[PDB]
Amino acid sequence: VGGTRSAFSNIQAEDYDSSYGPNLQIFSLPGGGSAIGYIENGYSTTYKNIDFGDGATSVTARVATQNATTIQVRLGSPSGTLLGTIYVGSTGSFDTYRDVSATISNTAGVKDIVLVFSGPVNVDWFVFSKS
Ligand SMILES: OC[C@H]1O[C@@H](O[C@H]2[C@H](O)[C@@H](O)[C@H](O)O[C@@H]2CO)[C@H](O)[C@@H](O)[C@@H]1O
Ligand SMILES: [Ca+2]
Repeated sequence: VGGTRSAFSNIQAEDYDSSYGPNLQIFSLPGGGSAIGYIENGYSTTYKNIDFGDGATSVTARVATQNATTIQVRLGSPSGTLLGTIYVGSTGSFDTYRDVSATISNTAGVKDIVLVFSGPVNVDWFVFSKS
């Protein structure tokens, strides 16, 4: 119960262990579950102890936004190694969620992962895979 979280099953974005974001909020979604939002440039959320097993090279995030932005995936801290960058084009509405993917450098073992935001976006969940 509450064991190590797999990188290969959805990680809920609201399930962060630490963050920088004075106005960042968790809120309920109409279709069930929750998202993080009220995000601004330089905000971040950190997810401890994610088990990448013997490696992942892709990330997918379920996101909503009205203006193009990016989400950096970093190792350990907001200033740690940049694993990859998710390019989030508009989904037309902060309430319309779509899946966007990106390549990451091969990440293996149990790792702390940080999402670093460049601008407004709502995030439901994210997950990793081997390309
Ligand atoms: O409308 C919900 C949506 O708001 C987003 O922030 C808006 C904010 O509502 C608006 O009052 C302000 O002027 O602009 C910001 C930035 O676009 C927020 O980022 C979303 O999380 C939220 O879903
Ligand atoms: Ca969620």
